Amino acid sequence: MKIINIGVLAHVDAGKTTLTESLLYNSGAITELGSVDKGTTRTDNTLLERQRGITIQTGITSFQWENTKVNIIDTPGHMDFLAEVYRSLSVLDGAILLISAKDGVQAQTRILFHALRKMGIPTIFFINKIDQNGIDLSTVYQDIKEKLSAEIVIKQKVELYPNVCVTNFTESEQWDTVIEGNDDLLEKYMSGKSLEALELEQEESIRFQNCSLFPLYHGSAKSNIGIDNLIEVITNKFYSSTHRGPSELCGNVFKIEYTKKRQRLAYIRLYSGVLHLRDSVRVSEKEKIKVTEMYTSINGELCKIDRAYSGEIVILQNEFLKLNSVLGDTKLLPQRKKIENPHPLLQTTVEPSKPEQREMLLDALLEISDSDPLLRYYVDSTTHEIILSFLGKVQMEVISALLQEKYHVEIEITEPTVIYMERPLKNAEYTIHIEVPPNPFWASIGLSVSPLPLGSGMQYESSVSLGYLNQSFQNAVMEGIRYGCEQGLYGWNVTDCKICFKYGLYYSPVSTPADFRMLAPIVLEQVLKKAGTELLEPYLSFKIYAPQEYLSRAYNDAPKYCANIVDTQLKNNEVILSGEIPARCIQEYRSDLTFFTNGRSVCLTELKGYHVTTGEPVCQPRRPNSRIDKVRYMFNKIT
Amino acid sequence: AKKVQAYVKLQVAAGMANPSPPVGPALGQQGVNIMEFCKAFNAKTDSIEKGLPIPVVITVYADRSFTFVTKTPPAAVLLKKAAGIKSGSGKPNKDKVGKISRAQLQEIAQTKAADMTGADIEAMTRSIEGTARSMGLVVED
Amino acid sequence: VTSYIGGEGHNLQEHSVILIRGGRVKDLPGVRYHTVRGALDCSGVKDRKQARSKYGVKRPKA
Amino acid sequence: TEFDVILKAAGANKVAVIKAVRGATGLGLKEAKDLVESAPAALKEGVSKDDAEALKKALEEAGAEVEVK
Repeated sequence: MKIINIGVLAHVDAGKTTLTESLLYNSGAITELGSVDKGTTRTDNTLLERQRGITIQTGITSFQWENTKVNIIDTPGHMDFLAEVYRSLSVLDGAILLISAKDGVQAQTRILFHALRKMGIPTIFFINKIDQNGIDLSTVYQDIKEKLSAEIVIKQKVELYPNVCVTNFTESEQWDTVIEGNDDLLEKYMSGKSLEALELEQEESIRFQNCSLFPLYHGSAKSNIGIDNLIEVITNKFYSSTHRGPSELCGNVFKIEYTKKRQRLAYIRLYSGVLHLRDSVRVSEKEKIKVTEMYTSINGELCKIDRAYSGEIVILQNEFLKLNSVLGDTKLLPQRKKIENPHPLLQTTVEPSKPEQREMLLDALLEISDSDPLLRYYVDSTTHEIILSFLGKVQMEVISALLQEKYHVEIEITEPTVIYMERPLKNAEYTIHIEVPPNPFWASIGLSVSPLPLGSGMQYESSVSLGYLNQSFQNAVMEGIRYGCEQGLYGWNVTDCKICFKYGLYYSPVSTPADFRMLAPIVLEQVLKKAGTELLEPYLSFKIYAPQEYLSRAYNDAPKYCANIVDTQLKNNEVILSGEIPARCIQEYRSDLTFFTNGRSVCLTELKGYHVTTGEPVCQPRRPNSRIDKVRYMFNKIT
Repeated sequence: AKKVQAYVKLQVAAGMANPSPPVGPALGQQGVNIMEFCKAFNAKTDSIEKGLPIPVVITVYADRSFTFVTKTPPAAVLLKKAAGIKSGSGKPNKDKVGKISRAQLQEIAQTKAADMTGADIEAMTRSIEGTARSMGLVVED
Repeated sequence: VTSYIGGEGHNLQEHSVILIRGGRVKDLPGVRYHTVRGALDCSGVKDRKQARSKYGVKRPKA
Repeated sequence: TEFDVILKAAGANKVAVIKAVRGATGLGLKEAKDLVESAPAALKEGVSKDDAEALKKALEEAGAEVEVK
């Protein structure tokens, strides 16, 4: 009935997604333009995609061949925001990564190729750009064996030259080592003698289900040799569609984009059954939600359909649609996923332009959450500085390019909040006075902050004896001291607090529990002035993996990095070392592994250790504080 | 007798099982495991006194482990318990930090002779005693 | 309008679209309205019990 | 420590010999099968007797013959 969706793992800008556009011509026409060099249609979809030389997100197009459906989508391999391509693995169990012809498969694709093993679905390599000089017709293909780390072998191979043979092979005599692993095929090898290669295709069909080796492929699509006959193998090599219709219908959402003409359309594949048009269905919200409209995503143009087939995937409008929401409930599938292993890939500010027009840009930030699911943001800072969870360099250009088209706003930020945690330098005597020298409230206490070891945090104790300590009013002294830990004299947040309060004379007829709370904040800004200020910065550790041959080049980055050297151990050809550098400069460390690593760089860390301290000048971030009672009286204390 | 390959003579006190703040990555710079420098490093340390920094050959080979032959601790750290003061140089000729004598330092010299290369014990006496002159120590002849 | 924020604290910051109900606060000048806690992005006050229909707080699961 | 590891015959369990020879040099199953037709032939040369004794003793579990050298 149906057919599994084809892959599109064009890692390292392999342009294998552009080879998919050639597949639409092979499945054509009977009426189509046939594609063109550059951009170019090929289901480009959103504006400013092909103009950028690569799509901002993975697409999809309708297709068919061999009397079977053959949906596919590409590429998602650019950059940079590759986690989004990880959401497309749920769209189809198939794979068809295009290894590069230059030194074997690109190393950045090896990360997407190793991620395919976690999918548990089969995949196959393809000789993209075979009709080019310097191609590894016999040398670079061996590099796919060392990078595959298995025993996959091509079903055919040729060298050219104008010739592009493919069916002439392949793997005579020595080929068929994968059959040796089959419990049935290994018994036929014990019998000896020659046998038909179709006989070994049954045992290879069992191993293909386990995805034990990438199916063979060769020939660049530009040469128009083998780019069509190799596509026939995707029809037979691909796993059959799990047709049924027995009900009840079930599925799950896959991806969605806020098209300007949409304005919304959360497409999702049907895991089982089928949904009749204009009929209610179950959802994760626990309420009724009929699909008022739905259509298959044809490569040449959108097309409506009265009901999706079982196992099909097609866009459909809705009032709401949470990501990964059950169409049943519920889907029963399990797999591993990650956003390229990075909780926050170098957050950058993006404050919108204009004192008021920037605010409408904030709502477009909710529209970034309607796009790729690997995205987050929150205005934790008191200035409400933007802090997007998106990472990577070129991936930010799509988020910035989207602001120039989908919206009308833009911003430039990168330094972020300094994250200072200033601490007092030393303990000193202090007191709020007694009686009314004096200013409100008349209640006072003599704060006596003291130094503390770094990372100990704030502390306080009720030194005063009862009942002058106050069983209830004394607690405001601590709650009022906390108000003075929100910022030091330089505006840096309080750290290493140790205010052991002692003397606290007070008059009963006029004393109040807010009166002590108010004089308590002045004890913390006066006792902090005797501290002389002590700026400190976090220095969380940041482990990273680099190749040993480049590991000597990573020691040069050490002198530029503010971090000090740390223990590390090699791991075969891979290498790693335990660093520890400050967060103010840690965001620039990612740029260093993308260059000196040669693309092999990888790292990870997390905030820790409040202690730090560094020069110079002891700059502080204003301002603290405002919009509080009796704040103008703290200005009188300066003189 | 293969020449230079990867061997080095750097590790702190022998009683410090599995060091890391001192040596750390330097011993792990090759393919040798960090576990190799405590489970086997102490196999010869237990034979003699613990805590004495004794250099040892680390000729790494591709075959996982490596051959090694223990040597003799340096005379600099030897001039502590046997010299009383834990200090050394810094102020050599400017003032006398301490002094021993030839009757005792020569008596220790032949214990190190298994590693020293000398035609005669007297020739190896002043070459060791002359190292304490760099410390500002004045030997009592 | 400059409607007052009812309940104990709020998650609101800068923008955050919220529903607005009427009624003068009889205390702050210039204010004749109240914010509808528990509506839209305006989350309700934490750990409310009595009179929880106001501020939009839900009946506890325990 | 350079004894030969010649294999006089794959034995009644010739299929099991294809796994012990394949893991003996990383040779392919196709070449590991033509080598069974190349018998008698050395499986290794110059190898330590401690290693070849394991690959030979494994041949004893398959019922196959072996010839030390």
